[PDB]
Amino acid sequence: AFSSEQFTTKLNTLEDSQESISSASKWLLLQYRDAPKVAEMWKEYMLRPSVNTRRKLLGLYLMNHVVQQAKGQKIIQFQDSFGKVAAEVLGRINQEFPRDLKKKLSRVVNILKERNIFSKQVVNDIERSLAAALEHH
Repeated sequence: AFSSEQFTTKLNTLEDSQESISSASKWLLLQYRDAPKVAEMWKEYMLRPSVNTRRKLLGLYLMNHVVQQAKGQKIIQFQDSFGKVAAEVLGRINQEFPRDLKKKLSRVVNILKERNIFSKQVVNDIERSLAAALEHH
């Protein structure tokens, strides 16, 4: 519904900075209407080869800060949108991510339990996603 070029151009130029996350987060906060749109693009974007680990790590923090804020604006479409693709993206990047980043992300996944963003239905999906990568054979 919105200019996907912006979200993409920004995500591709996303850097690891406290101000950067907020800079983009603020823009996404005004995309409450593009709940499914942003989730679809973000997901398909995070599940792409071009996107590296760094880009992914940052994206997670961006969507995380945005969604968490949604609760303050009485928004649920964001949780269901980013949540339905969270178990997939997170589980896809968690397996591709190194043992080092695994901890950085693992600690982030728990944060969701504190803010109570997604429900047990979604959380149960994320865990299962990792369980699959846990086995090599």
